[PDB]
Amino acid sequence: SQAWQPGVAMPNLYKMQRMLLEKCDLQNYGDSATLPKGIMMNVAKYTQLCQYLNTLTLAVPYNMRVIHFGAGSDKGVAPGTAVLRQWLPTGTLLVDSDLNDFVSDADSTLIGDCATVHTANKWDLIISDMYDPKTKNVTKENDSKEGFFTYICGFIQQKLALGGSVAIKITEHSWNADLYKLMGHFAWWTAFVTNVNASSSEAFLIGCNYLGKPREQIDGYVMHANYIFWRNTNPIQLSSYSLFDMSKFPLKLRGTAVMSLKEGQINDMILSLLSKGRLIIRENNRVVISSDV
Amino acid sequence: SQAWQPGVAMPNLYKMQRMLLEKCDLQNYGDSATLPKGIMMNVAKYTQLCQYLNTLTLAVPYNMRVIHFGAGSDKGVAPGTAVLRQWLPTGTLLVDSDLNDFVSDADSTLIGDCATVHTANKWDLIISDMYDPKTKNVTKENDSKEGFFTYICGFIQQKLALGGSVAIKITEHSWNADLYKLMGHFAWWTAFVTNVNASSSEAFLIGCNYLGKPREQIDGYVMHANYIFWRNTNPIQLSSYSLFDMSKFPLKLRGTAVMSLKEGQINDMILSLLSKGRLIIRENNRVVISSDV
Amino acid sequence: VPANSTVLSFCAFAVDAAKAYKDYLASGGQPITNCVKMLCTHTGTGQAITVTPEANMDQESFGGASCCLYCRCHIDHPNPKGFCDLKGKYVQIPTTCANDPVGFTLKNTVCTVCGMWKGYGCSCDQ
Amino acid sequence: VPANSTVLSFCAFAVDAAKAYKDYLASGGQPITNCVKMLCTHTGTGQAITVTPEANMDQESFGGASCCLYCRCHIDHPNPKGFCDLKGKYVQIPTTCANDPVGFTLKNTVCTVCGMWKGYGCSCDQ
RNA sequence: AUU
RNA sequence: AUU
Ligand SMILES: *OP(=O)(O)OP(=O)(O)OC[C@H]1O[C@@H](n2c[n+](C)c3c(=O)[nH]c(N)nc32)[C@H](O)[C@@H]1O
Ligand SMILES: *OP(=O)(O)OP(=O)(O)OC[C@H]1O[C@@H](n2c[n+](C)c3c(=O)[nH]c(N)nc32)[C@H](O)[C@@H]1O
Ligand SMILES: Nc1ncnc2c1ncn2[C@@H]1O[C@H](CSCC[C@H](N)C(=O)O)[C@@H](O)[C@H]1O
Ligand SMILES: Nc1ncnc2c1ncn2[C@@H]1O[C@H](CSCC[C@H](N)C(=O)O)[C@@H](O)[C@H]1O
Ligand SMILES: [Mg+2]
Ligand SMILES: [Mg+2]
Ligand SMILES: [Zn+2]
Ligand SMILES: [Zn+2]
Ligand SMILES: [Zn+2]
Ligand SMILES: [Zn+2]
Repeated sequence: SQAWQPGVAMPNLYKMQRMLLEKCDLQNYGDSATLPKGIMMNVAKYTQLCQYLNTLTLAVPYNMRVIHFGAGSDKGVAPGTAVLRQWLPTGTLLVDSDLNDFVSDADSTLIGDCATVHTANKWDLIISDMYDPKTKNVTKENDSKEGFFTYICGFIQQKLALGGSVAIKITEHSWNADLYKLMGHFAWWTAFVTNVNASSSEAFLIGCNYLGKPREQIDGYVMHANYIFWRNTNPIQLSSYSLFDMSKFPLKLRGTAVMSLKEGQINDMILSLLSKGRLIIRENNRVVISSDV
Repeated sequence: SQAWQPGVAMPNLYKMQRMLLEKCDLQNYGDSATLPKGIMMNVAKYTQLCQYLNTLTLAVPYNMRVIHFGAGSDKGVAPGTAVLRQWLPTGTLLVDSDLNDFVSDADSTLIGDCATVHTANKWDLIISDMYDPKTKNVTKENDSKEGFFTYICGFIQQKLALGGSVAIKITEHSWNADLYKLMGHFAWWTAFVTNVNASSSEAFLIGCNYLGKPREQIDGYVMHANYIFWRNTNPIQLSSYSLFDMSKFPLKLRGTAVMSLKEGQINDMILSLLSKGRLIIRENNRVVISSDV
Repeated sequence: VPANSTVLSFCAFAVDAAKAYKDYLASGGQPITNCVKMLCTHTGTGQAITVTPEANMDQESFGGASCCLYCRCHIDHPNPKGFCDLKGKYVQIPTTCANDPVGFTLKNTVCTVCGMWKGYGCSCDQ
Repeated sequence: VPANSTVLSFCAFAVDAAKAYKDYLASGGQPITNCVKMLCTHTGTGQAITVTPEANMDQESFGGASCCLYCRCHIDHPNPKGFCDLKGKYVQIPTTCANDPVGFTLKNTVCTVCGMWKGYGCSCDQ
């Protein structure tokens, strides 16, 4: 049955370990999957990611705000953005961004280093597929990476609405301890591996329903070691079965309530609604975002 | 692309070996595949078998004659016969048979031991899924089996039209040396493993375009040893991808010519036409077949 | 006991097997299982009983014989025409009713004009 | 050189990029690649340009921006409305023409009444 | 990581 | 072998 899911989530048993960081040794490493004819790798990958997000309690307000970093590619197009625009409810504001120029179906496309992206607005969903190419260079030790991760950790803490969610791509060597720790500031979190790229150490750290405060204490270094151990001991076969039925793919628009934050008004009813995908807390004016340097 | 094919055929490299018979030790032995919701194992298996037959040079005459042994099942229905009826051209005579009573979509259903089946007519396609349950009983050595195989070897030699084809199911322990030897009396032959049951030693010995004389000399014992060696050294992953597109499933009715046999009329042009699925040699009157004992 | 043995025996024993099965269902009996569902494109005409699978996106195609109560009970058919409409063909069952194809073919009727299930595809009246 | 760089540069350099691409094609050039095909059910309305994938069984759905010559060349659009009809939407391309979606959107026109590709689904005249 |  |  596992081959028919969009992917595999890190079991809680493995989150609760205290492993030492090991080198990642996947049994099927580098293997390529055969996809439906003419489908790009990222169309399949993003479709499976969205299929998995469909099973979580994502808040889906009217006039949703979704931002997608790392949306460019060496092909000059943005397959991930096309999948996101297919998935999100009509009228959702979709903004994407990348270091290099590209063509996109998003409402606004921001070119430049993600650190040049400025906005006063808070967001409901943050998707990041960013990856530093120099990560491929051989290094002495697999240490926590800064760069865009730094920016991302700031964004989540400053520009993510309470109740919002994130999916941030990491790999064996492209990871950040503070991002893992921030995962404990959500109502729920996991590391999700799509079945079409199960031969890679790539995963998406998914935080569901942001709470703005530490609900769970997480040591990022230990948690990345736990992720690597889980990947090493639990091989996953490449699979694209979930791509054959798209009838239930669109994100169900639930009209999640949106309200503005007040001074110390987060009572336990508010935490309940936030943790169940029933409330987004942020202002709701027109969005103004730019990467002008 | 192997996972997207209906199955895997025994490479010619392995047919030409001279191995001794060993125990079959499949790495994934017994593993179950997840099929499309509500689809029976035999619907999937027969569909893949027919998908593979679609790639061969089967003669498809008007008023085709197909007979299917072992069409019953412990469920009292005949999924394989339903797949064959879907696959074969409309108007094709489909007769099936089994030891035990069952309900079928065939034109005639013959109940009883296959040795009780009598007919003067020759057939264009012989499908056999027969398997003796006592084959499961532990035995000292894996010897060539008689029983229905004996009957089958007679049928192919007496009641199969020139140009006709067969697909006979065998396993590690359910096999017959003379059947392998008869495989050399066809224009082409192979042992085909469906992807949905690749965790089993089951295969279909497929003979394509019967010539009535030995074109290739085959030692049945050695060839079954070769098959087991191939299965042992080339593991196959369970796969049902080919089941997701049925748009080109029906057998293409090409109206293969049918003519009656005469005394010593097999010139090399006739062999040419027979080996390409362009000619069936048999009479073409009304079929009368029975298992009345 | 083998699957369906009880209900198939009980229905074959009655003089009116259709009534016996409908009463069995109305008392909460589990529907007859192992009707043979086919793989198809689901881009067919949607007609009720056809020579090949003709399911549309709202139907499933089954082997006709496996969905016939009289075929499954090994009893004689009461069809006035003297033969079975299902054996040797393919029956399209609405997906919502695919849990009981034998019951569906028992309880429903085919429009002799358009070939659709009346109440499940036939729009001749409206 | 990266894929499509030559043809996209050549078209972006010309004053009439559509004519430049059509001439490139008429001389045997390889069509623009990496138009983003989406996964879909192929049970959609079949209309030409839609907010979600609407391919029918005879079409393929692509991300609109990746099938626009002007989007892909990073040049200004000559559309009289002042904006692009494709960017942010999904374009349905007949499967026989899916080898060159950019060429197809350049060479064809959408019926403003029914929304189908003129000559590939529009039956308003007949 | 952009199979 | 009738997962
Ligand atoms: O995309 P990746 O899965 O390669 O992760 P990465 O880019 O962070 O890793 C960089 C380099 O590590 C080496 N290597 C990584 N992994 C995960 C494996 C593996 O599983 N098996 C082997 N034999 N080598 C691996 C790669 O050189 C990779 O470029
Ligand atoms: O359907 P099968 O694949 O089991 O073939 P079979 O019925 O002819 O074999 C009968 C018995 O052999 C034993 N056994 C067979 N095979 C192929 C394997 C195998 O691959 N791995 C193991 N560990 N045992 C096998 C079975 O007892 C089987 O019933
Ligand atoms: N600091 C940074 N700021 C912005 N983009 C960055 C970045 N570091 C890496 N990236 C971008 O991360 C991207 C990874 S490739 C991502 C592929 C894309 N998701 C798709 O849909 O195909 C590259 O395009 C790279 O330019
Ligand atoms: N000597 C013999 N004569 C006739 N049938 C035989 C036989 N030996 C075994 N069989 C039959 O071989 C069958 C194997 S089960 C086959 C399943 C069937 N193909 C399906 O579509 O489900 C059993 O039903 C058994 O009764
Ligand atoms: Mg990969
Ligand atoms: Mg099996
Ligand atoms: Zn009947
Ligand atoms: Zn009608
Ligand atoms: Zn454009
Ligand atoms: Zn029109």
